[PDB]
Amino acid sequence: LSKGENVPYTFQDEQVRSNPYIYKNHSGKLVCKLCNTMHMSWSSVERHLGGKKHGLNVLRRGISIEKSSGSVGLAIQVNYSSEVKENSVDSDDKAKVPPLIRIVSGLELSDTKQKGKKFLVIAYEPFENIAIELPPNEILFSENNDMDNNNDGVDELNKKCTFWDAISKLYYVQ
Amino acid sequence: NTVYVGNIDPRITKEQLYELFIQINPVLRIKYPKDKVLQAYQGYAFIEFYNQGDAQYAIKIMNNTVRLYDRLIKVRQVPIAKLFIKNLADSIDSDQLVKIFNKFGKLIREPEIFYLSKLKCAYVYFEDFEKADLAIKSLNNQLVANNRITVDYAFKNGKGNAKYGDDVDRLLN
Amino acid sequence: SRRDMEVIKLTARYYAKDKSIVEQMISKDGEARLNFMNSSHPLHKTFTDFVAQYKRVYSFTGQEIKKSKRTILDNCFERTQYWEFEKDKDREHDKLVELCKIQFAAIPWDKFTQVAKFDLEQMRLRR
Amino acid sequence: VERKLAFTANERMAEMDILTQKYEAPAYDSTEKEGAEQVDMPYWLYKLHGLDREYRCEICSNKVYNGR
Amino acid sequence: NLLETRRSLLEEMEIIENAIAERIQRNPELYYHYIQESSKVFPDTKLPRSSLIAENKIYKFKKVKRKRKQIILQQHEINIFLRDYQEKQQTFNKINFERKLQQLEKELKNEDENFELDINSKKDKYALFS
Ligand SMILES: [Zn+2]
Ligand SMILES: [Zn+2]
Repeated sequence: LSKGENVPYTFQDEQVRSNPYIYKNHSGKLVCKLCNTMHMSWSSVERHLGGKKHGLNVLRRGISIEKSSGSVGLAIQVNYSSEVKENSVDSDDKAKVPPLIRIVSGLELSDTKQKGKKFLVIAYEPFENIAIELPPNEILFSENNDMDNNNDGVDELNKKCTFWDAISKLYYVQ
Repeated sequence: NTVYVGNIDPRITKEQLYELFIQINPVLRIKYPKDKVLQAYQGYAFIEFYNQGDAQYAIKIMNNTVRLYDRLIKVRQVPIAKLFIKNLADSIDSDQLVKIFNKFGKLIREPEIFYLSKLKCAYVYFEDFEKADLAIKSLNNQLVANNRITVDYAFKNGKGNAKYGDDVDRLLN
Repeated sequence: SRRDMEVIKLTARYYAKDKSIVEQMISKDGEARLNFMNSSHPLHKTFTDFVAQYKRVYSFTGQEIKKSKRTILDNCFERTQYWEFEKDKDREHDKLVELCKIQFAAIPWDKFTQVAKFDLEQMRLRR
Repeated sequence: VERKLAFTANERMAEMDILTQKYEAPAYDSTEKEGAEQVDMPYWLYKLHGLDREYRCEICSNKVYNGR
Repeated sequence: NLLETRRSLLEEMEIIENAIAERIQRNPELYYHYIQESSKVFPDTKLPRSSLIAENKIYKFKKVKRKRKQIILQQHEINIFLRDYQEKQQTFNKINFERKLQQLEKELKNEDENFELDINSKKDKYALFS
């Protein structure tokens, strides 16, 4: 009935769940943490999920989440796969989207130890992100390079100074 | 007796807060709100000391002093007469309103000019119901800037009840 | 603006035949009148237009245009078609851009893994 | 011809009205489209919880409160 | 200078073509209608895909259907436009040093005090046909 899935106890301090709600409390019985309902058997649970009140609680949680949350310059040459693994994924899912760059402040890190400098992060869907430290307060930060044409793409940075050789898979940034 | 605290790492625990702020002063209680949805704190707290002096001293000493996980902690501290007036002249500035109504009563706030229907109207805030009684007595249905103006009480049906006179009298006293 | 127009169009008339008479005039006279000759002066651009146009009139001099009604119509239809096509390209572009904005807004800029620390316009073409 | 011929009086009259209107009508209406191209509540809740029940407090502006 | 005249001519012709092309754009029927009839008079004439005709589209966008009176109107307007065009094309067919440069540039100094904004050559034409 359970489809062989292990439903962890409430106290086990979280393998991804199917429905991330139904638990077993400190006692034996089954619980739905949204609706705060106690169910005796897994069939009653499947009737709860197929019930109307659980849907209402899921939507109310949806709204509850959606309301809150002449100089010197640098040039980088990033190379990508040679049709080695990209042969299994070609379903026009952002495949047309080129790599993207953003300047991030080190004030926020997974470890939060030291900080105080910027990073020129570069990202592509499958591959892993990449960063480059920029101690200099400003370099190559130009002044109206082109003649003010407005296709924002992502931002002034990307259109202003990036090139994506998609035929060879080479991303240049300067 | 309670002080606000902000810019808190969600990784901070009530234990760590208590250990921090007991250095400054005895802390009666710490209300450090958690989101019970995510079991994740919101990054702010309320620290209630025993008296006011400890609260003020803690505000002075601990504001922008300490960095918890590089994050610099923040420590901070934490009914009147109204008249509707209709058919005003477009030549009447709010300051001219002030000069008009000051002789009648002292304004707790500034008047509010708004257009109904085209129709220039305003709300005038007096500190006294009796001074407003003077303003209505003299100014009601009176020609200013070559325009007849009407002065009455603003609706809430309007102000000027008996309980209104009593409790406004008390708030003044 | 009749003056400016007239001088632009005149220097454009001569500039269309020789290109040597103006380059001599500039050195002979020395007047801030022809300041539009440098690509710096905005009007210069429109100049590049006029000349081209005159250059065009020199194209079929000695040749008559014998377009018929039918043909003119067909042509205007094809032009319409073109405009529609261009419009479609613009649309598609807007779409792709939208996608990009979505993904950029939707990726973890905190998944850092750095290594080290520290003309494209003619390059964004093909040859 | 055959249609009009097979009409009644009222019918033929209304039809004529239509032809007339079509004749004396602006070629462009003030109500035409430009650039419309296609391609190709908890009711019982407040009574339970006690809300939406009018109540009054004298001390604050004789204010009204919708729930206890 | 004939160059200027012939220029203005080619430019006006361009303007007209652009106008009747904009028209054919907003409501393809204008051409379609016409073309269909033409089909049965001059058999050779190539006509668009039926789908285009029906959906009233030229490429991707299907345009709003217009009423008869307007279609005909614009067709007569385009008619006079094509008349103008034919005339200009005609006159054009019938129409088609340094010391002189400075010579004319000197006379261009004439009437310096002519305070007036002049934005009415291509705008009055573009406008004259839109
Ligand atoms: Zn549930
Ligand atoms: Zn109260």
